[PDB]
Amino acid sequence: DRGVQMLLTTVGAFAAFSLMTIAVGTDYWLYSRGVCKTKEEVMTHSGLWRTCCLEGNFKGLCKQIDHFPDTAEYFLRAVRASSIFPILSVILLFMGGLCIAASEFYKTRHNIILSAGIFFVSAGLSNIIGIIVYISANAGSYSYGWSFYFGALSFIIAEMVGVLAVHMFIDRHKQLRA
Amino acid sequence: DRGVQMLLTTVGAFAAFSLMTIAVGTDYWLYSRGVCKTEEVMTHSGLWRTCCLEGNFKGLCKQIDHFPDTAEYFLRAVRASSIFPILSVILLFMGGLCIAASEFYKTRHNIILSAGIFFVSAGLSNIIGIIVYISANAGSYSYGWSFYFGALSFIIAEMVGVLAVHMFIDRHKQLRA
Amino acid sequence: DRGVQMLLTTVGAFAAFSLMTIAVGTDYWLYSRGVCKTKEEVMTHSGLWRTCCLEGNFKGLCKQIDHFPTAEYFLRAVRASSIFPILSVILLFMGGLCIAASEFYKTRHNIILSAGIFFVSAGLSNIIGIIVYISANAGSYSYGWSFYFGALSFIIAEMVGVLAVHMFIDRHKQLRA
Amino acid sequence: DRGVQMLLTTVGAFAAFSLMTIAVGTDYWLYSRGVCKTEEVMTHSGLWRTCCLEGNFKGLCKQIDHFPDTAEYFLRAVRASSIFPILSVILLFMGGLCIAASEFYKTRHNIILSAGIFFVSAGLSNIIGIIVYISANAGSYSYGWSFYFGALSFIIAEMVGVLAVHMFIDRHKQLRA
Amino acid sequence: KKPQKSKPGVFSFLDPLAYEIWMCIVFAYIGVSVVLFLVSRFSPYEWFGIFNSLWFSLGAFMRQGCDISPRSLSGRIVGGVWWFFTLIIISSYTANLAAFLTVERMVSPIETSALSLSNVAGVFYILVGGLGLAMLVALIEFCYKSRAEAK
Amino acid sequence: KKPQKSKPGVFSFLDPLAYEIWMCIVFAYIGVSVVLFLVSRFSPYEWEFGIFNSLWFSLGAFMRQGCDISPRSLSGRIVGGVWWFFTLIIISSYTANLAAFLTVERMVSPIESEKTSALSLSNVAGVFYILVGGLGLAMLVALIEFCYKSRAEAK
Amino acid sequence: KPQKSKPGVFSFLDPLAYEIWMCIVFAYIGVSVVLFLVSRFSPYEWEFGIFNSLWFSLGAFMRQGCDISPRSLSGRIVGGVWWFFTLIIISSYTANLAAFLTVERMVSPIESEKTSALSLSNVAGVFYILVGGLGLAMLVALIEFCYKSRAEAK
Amino acid sequence: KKPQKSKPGVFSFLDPLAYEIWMCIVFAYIGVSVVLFLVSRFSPYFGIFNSLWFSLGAFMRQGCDISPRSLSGRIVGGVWWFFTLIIISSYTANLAAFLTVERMVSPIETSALSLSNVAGVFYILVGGLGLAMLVALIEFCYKSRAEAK
Ligand SMILES: CCCCCCCC/C=C/CCCCCCCC(=O)OC[C@H](O)CO
Ligand SMILES: CCCCCCCC/C=C/CCCCCCCC(=O)OC[C@H](O)CO
Ligand SMILES: CCCCCCCC/C=C\CCCCCCCC(=O)OC[C@H](O)CO
Ligand SMILES: CCCCCCCC/C=C\CCCCCCCC(=O)OC[C@H](O)CO
Ligand SMILES: CCCCCCCCCCCCCCCC(=O)O
Ligand SMILES: CCCCCCCCCCCCCCCC(=O)O
Ligand SMILES: CCCCCCCCCCCCCCCC(=O)O
Ligand SMILES: CCCCCCCCCCCCCCCC(=O)O
Ligand SMILES: CCCCCCCCCCCCCCCC(=O)O
Ligand SMILES: CCCCCCCCCCCCCCCC(=O)O
Repeated sequence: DRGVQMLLTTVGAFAAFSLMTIAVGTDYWLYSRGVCKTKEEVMTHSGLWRTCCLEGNFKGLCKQIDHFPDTAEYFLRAVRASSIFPILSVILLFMGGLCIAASEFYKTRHNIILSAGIFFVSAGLSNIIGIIVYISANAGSYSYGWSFYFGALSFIIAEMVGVLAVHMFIDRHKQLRA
Repeated sequence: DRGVQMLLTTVGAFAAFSLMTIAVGTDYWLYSRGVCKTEEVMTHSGLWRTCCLEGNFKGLCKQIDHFPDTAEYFLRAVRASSIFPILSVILLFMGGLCIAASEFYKTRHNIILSAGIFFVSAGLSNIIGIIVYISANAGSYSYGWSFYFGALSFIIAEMVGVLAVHMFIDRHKQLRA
Repeated sequence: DRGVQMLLTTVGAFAAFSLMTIAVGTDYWLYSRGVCKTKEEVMTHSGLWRTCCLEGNFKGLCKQIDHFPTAEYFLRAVRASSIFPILSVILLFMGGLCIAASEFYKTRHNIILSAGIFFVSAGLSNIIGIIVYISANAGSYSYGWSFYFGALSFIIAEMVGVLAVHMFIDRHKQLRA
Repeated sequence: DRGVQMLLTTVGAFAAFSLMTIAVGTDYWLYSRGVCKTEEVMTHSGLWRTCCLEGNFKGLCKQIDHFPDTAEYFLRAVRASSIFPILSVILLFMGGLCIAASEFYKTRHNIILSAGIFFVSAGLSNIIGIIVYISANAGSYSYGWSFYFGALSFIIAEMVGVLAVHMFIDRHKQLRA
Repeated sequence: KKPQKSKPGVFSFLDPLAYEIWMCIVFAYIGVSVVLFLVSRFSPYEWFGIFNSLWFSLGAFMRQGCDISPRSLSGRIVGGVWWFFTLIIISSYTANLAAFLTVERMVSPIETSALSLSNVAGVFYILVGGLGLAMLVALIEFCYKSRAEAK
Repeated sequence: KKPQKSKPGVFSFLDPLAYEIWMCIVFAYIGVSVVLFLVSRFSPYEWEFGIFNSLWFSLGAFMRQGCDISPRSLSGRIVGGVWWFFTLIIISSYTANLAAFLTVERMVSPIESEKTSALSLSNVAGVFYILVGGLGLAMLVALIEFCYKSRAEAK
Repeated sequence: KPQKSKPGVFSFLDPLAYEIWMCIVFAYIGVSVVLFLVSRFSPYEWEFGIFNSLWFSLGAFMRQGCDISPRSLSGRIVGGVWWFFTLIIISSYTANLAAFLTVERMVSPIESEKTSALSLSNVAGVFYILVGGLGLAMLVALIEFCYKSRAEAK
Repeated sequence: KKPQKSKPGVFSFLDPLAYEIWMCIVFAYIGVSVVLFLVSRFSPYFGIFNSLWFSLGAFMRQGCDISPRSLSGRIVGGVWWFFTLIIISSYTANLAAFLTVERMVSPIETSALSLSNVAGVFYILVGGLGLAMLVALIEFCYKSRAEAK
């Protein structure tokens, strides 16, 4: 039904945005074995921005990861240094949320729901590129933390919500043809 | 040609059940070369008892010692208790029971579907059992006629399942007329 | 047109039969580096039956191949005998007979089909024979012209088989119109 | 639309012809470290003349000697005489003539078809020329703008052939209707 | 020490590719299916649903089914790049498996060859599990429909 | 004597996979075909996968050959997808292990107490024997069907 | 010491020389064009257009779909040789990649074991191409939709 | 002696399999096509050209327009599919063996595949395109003449 579909789209959009925002701000992406603070190797957090230390003589200390301690490698290093792709995923999810909010008001436009669908799909694609860039940048034991999987779950939910938005727009234009 | 179909399916169900039961109970699954009850001599090992021949005291034989990374423990457990061959036997029994009850309380033509489902599931259980058996054997040799009785039970069970489903389809076809 | 198809089938059948018979008879299957006769090394014909010396101390001496000195034994049996090339010749002969009897004792319309089946089967027999030959030999060299006569026989036999089947189809078509 | 298409095919034909003619003429096919007119120095080699650059006597050009198995000899011949690039140029010229003659004799549509076949054939000749060129070179380096002019000529020739065939189909649809 | 013959993992058929490659293959599959669905069925001026998009993408990855292919430019772009991706990834899987087996075969210590059922048993488990799941789903749908008749 | 290289046996094209893998492949084939047939056509609410067409589908999926028909149901698609995955793994693994065999020859002594060569016809003769045997069998089956249907035409 | 390198993006093209890739593209265009010509040029038989010929060729190479197969003699000749070409080239790609991954040969830039699983770093480029293609597809679809919407107003 | 790098043959792409395997492949292809045609059309109760096409596409692991529907046709198709799978796998495996062994050869003390290695397949391709164009034009001229003058 239309009401249930719209509610489920809105809830999914909010969930995806919240998950991606948490992931891009929290620090538990990679349980590697690095250095807490330098200039003895122990376990670490190593998020997207700050590599907090754990299980060492001093815990909880965080330093900004040393991005830039080969132009092909330089561009990847730059793209990982910022999180243009994770951040862009967050922005696109936010803009999709704005579109869905404008759906209820100022309605009968029928092209803002399409916009929401396009934004959610694009957010998913941005997220996947971000994940690949991140995993590639760390190839130079380990494990992935819950913030990484929050990013992944965000991707899946964003794709589902995009499907819902596109399907919902198709109905409007079917109704608007009957 | 209905009527002969019922006889053929009943015969097949009985044959599959008997073959699988014989296979489980009998112990000629593997002609290895190991130690009899506690020199290496041949043995007709089975699902339960690794049993001796062509030895000093041939014919005296024991229960296989299954046990000496949770995956190894779980596979050893699943192979110790022949849950999958036994489940195959049970499902073949239930399938045969449904086919028998297809005479009583007739006109349902919905339990014979259950018969088909049971036979198919028995075949799937049987294949999983074979795979676990062979996998656990890897923790010269040959396979005995008990192994092939299990395999033949699988084939006949699948054929009988196809017949049962076909009969259910034909029954609903007649009903829809 | 229909009139020429019989000529093409018959002449192709004769060509295939002649080529296969020549190949089975002649000795230029394999230009190997062999022994002219035992108890040093020179180029040799090594046909299907007799290996014959050339470019040697006494050029022209021809001897029988010593095929012999369990799968290998059976292959030796099938190769020493030429059951498959010989069977190809027989089947081509029977196909030719069927084509000939197409006119005399006419209107049977299954004799033409038999001709087609015989020619196709002769092709298949020929290929099996070639594979057996090549497998038996190995374990430089070159292949003579009798070998390629066999190969060309295969190709022509398959073409003639296709023509025969096509002619049978056309009859049973007219018949229904 | 129509009317534009003839102009576009004409322009494309001229562009392809000019590019391929320049490419066959000029000598920046390959940047390699060879020897100038007869140490090492960068040498823009072409189809005909290997010539010296960034040296004491840059701008001195020498005719390439394409010679010191039969395949090697024939490849050396086919590459020495740039028969395939030249044939590409000739076919592009003939295609241009066919397109030009289209405006006259317009009642006959097989001349706009011929134009398409010539352009497509020119593309195929170009491909074979590139393959022989690279292969002969193979029996650090880089490719210069002449090589890529040949490549772009191939692309445009294929596009123009597509357009020529497309307009032949229209012309024959109007007369079908 | 004794050579200590290795026991292969159940899901050892995944070894040729890193875990992150499998993960990203699944994400790419979802993305491709969704985008194919969107570009194919989204413009009034046309009316591959989502389920058919998913099926199409799977059988491209498995180098299998070819039931229906996109006919539009956008659908064809998506299909073509997914076919490229699939070709590279499957070729790479086979090549790295061959590397694994070849290297493991030329090890010579200080002084059977065929592939055993243990090396692939996990794929059989997945197969039979999938057959069971399929039967369950079919029966669930049948029970649903049989209970959905007006009484 | 030094363990010289063995002459390739007829049916050596099966050597990359253990006998048990082949046997279980055949069992899996039968099971998949039967389950696809069951799921595709058992509910009266569905009323092209009969048992024979299910078997054909499964065979051609294994040999990565044609399709001709694809399940359209959820459940039939589950079955097809797992069979496709299985096929991909098993065929890839066959090719990989054969490459391993051909790359490194590994001789072993029968008792204990390099510029690689083109495959010869001896290495695949078995598959040719099977092919021609299958062609003969196909012809035989066709002729039996025709003779039978001809007798049915008599009466 | 040479110290085996970190694999580059677009290293999935390494098994075949740059010239093979270039000539594959040329052969693809040639095949597509000739299939289109030899199928839609006779008025004496007026599906294989220019975009359906290109699609056929693409899918034949990627060992993928088959919407249509040429039914004429000439189209079948073209299809058959393109199929042969594809089989050889793809087999050769897989074989040479296997050779690369089996034996590592580090090269000294100047002169005068355990076979790890394959990491996301040496297939990353194919992922980037995939997502770029998805973005491009979405863009093209939206452009077509905007164009159709504006035209429909009149 | 100097290394003397060996030029790959134009048709070196056929090297993984012996000459006799290629010969027997062609014989097998003709046999399969003919038997498929007979067991499919012979009963009054897949023509030759369509059967040849089916077999060709089966071998190149490629096309799939139509497939046999009868028992006999399906037996023929099944054995041909098995044969194809074994032969193609064996070709790829032996090519990999060739390249791996050639890559581990150390002399006394790029690696990509060059256009020279696959040149013959390009020659065949373009030859086939030329032949196709010629066949098309011959048919078209014949059809133009065929109309009652
Ligand atoms: C619409 C389509 C219908 C559905 C089509 C379904 C077919 C696809 C299934 C593929 C295999 C899936 C299972 C993959 C195996 C997972 C095993 C695994 O993850 O192993 C863990 C390992 O121990 C390390 O963590
Ligand atoms: C429904 C339509 C029917 C289509 C049917 C198509 C057939 C496809 C399979 C053919 C290979 C089967 C033959 C395999 C023979 C194996 C040889 C063997 O048994 O090995 C010998 C021995 O065990 C070791 O020495
Ligand atoms: C008819 C409509 C079909 C639509 C088209 C579908 C897509 C085609 C498939 C694959 C594209 C592959 C693109 C390959 C990109 C190569 C990148 C590259 O070459 O970069 C490496 C660099 O040169 C090293 O230094
Ligand atoms: C019914 C439709 C028919 C479609 C028809 C198109 C199919 C063409 C396929 C492959 C051609 C391969 C040609 C093989 C040529 C190789 C010959 C060769 O070179 O052999 C001599 C060798 O070089 C000495 O060393
Ligand atoms: C086509 C759909 C396929 C989906 C398959 C889902 C399988 C999920 C298994 C996840 C295992 C994750 C292992 C964690 C490893 C780690 O990071 O330590
Ligand atoms: C259908 C796919 C199209 C292919 C797209 C190709 C884009 C990359 C081209 C890179 C060219 C690099 C120039 C090499 C320089 C040289 O050595 O001459
Ligand atoms: C869509 C194609 C099917 C593939 C889906 C497979 C998903 C596998 C998920 C990851 C598990 C394998 C990783 C191994 C972990 C380890 O090294 O211990
Ligand atoms: C998809 C179903 C059929 C596929 C073809 C499978 C071939 C079956 C072979 C079974 C017996 C194999 C015997 C090999 C072991 C040995 O040589 O001792
Ligand atoms: C069916 C034709 C398309 C197939 C896909 C081919 C796409 C690859 C083309 C890339 C161009 C060559 C550049 C890579 C080589 C290099 O720079 O080392
Ligand atoms: C169904 C057709 C399959 C493809 C056929 C490929 C062409 C093979 C023709 C025989 C070529 C012989 C090559 C070996 C040459 C030699 O070493 O003397």
